Amino acid sequence: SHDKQFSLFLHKASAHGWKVAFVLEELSLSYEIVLVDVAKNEQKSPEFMKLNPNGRTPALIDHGNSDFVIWESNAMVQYVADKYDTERKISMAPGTDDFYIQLQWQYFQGTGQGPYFGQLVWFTLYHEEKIPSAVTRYKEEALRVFSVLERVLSNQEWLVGGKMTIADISFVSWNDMIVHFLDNFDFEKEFPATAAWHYKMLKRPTIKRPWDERRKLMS
Amino acid sequence: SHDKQFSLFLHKASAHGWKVAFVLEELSLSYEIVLVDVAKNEQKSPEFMKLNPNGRTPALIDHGNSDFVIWESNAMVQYVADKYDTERKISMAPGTDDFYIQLQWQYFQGTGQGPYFGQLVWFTLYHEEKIPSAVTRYKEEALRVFSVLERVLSNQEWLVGGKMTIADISFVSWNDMIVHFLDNFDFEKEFPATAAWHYKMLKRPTIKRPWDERRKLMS
Ligand SMILES: N[C@@H](CCC(=O)N[C@@H](CSSC[C@H](NC(=O)CC[C@H](N)C(=O)O)C(=O)NCC(=O)O)C(=O)NCC(=O)O)C(=O)O
Repeated sequence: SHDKQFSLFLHKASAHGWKVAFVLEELSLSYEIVLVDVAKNEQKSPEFMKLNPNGRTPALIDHGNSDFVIWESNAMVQYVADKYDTERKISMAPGTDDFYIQLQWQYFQGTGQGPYFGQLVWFTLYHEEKIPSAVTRYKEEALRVFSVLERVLSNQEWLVGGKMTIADISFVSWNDMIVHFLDNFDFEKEFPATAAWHYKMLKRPTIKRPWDERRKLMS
Repeated sequence: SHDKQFSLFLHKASAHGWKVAFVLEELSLSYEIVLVDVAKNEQKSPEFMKLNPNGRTPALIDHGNSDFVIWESNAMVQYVADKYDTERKISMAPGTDDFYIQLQWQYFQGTGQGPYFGQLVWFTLYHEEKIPSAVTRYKEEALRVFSVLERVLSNQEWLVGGKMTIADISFVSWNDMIVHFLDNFDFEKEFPATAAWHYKMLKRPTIKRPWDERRKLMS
């Protein structure tokens, strides 16, 4: 293996693993990405399923913590943040009321943005029958998810606590992947405040290089 | 309008608010079910969006925390299990590594079970045209979720800590609902560990009470 504190197993095409990569980079935590070859169904391999019985990437092993294994990308984020962000540069303090709001937005991301964007992708590209009513249903719902973000981000700087947190960050990877799936999408034209919020973050070198590494791999 | 500690807004045919209802029951907390009618599109009214900008049930108001507002059913559950369950009857210690294994499972529930269960129900009843293949896709997926739980509960009686936790509890309402959207489905024969695990919890009068009330308000 390596000497890194974290082993982060991802599918290169996925939004989820790179989101943990962002959070890792923001926190100056050492980590080593291990590609899972989903094309070969390595994610359904017994080796991988010892890490995550769900058999879907990502999974994280914290070697700096007794080789502690954990999956579900949102929880990976929370774990890494609650534990290693002592000075709370990009997280709300545990136990405080803001922490649970932060948590709400992370659920909005993982339950609301994730699954729905994914269905839109599914029916655009991968579903075995071309169904416009289904593609339409999730196109609509992805737009609706921008509107929800715009509803807040046009009134406040960040999702929670007057600063950029892991809650804001969670949304970046999918938000950037989803645009190809939307008809003539003009992000700053259609959702001005959410666009600025997305680009501000994606501009950060701690988020720029991981996503740059993603881009090189996908080509 | 009332004098209980919580104002739980939910829609009756939804798994989510009842998931929070169970926990409020388990924690010996008073609360007032405020019905928000989805058939009436009441989740999209100015007043409920003042509480949840996503315009989706459920949402929580803690009158013991100065009318605190929070949504995302799993984020709500996490708030009250953390702020109240001090004896830790049905929670892990906030700060322990078990806590984040318990969070992982709630995310699997929130992101994995809910959305795919939800899309099964949708293409069966509410989608504007009838698509066997879409119905077939979420059936498959829903069954897959069961095999994930089963792979786990056949080797340990609980998800985390050797105790019943909000991790386990949060699967209950969706698991009881989905069974009728599967053809020729025999829970025990198909997923024996999960079957027993589910039913067990569903016996608990803590759990059995609000779920009984969901039955009447659905007659
Ligand atoms: N992650 C969120 C999930 C919240 C959630 O799913 N809320 C639902 C509960 S209503 S229950 C599920 C609801 N069903 C319906 O809207 C069908 C009801 C019928 N059309 C009628 O006439 O009442 C639904 O959203 N189906 C689509 C899907 O599941 O993807 C809701 O508010 N839906 C209203 C809306 O989204 O506008 C949480 O846990 O809090």
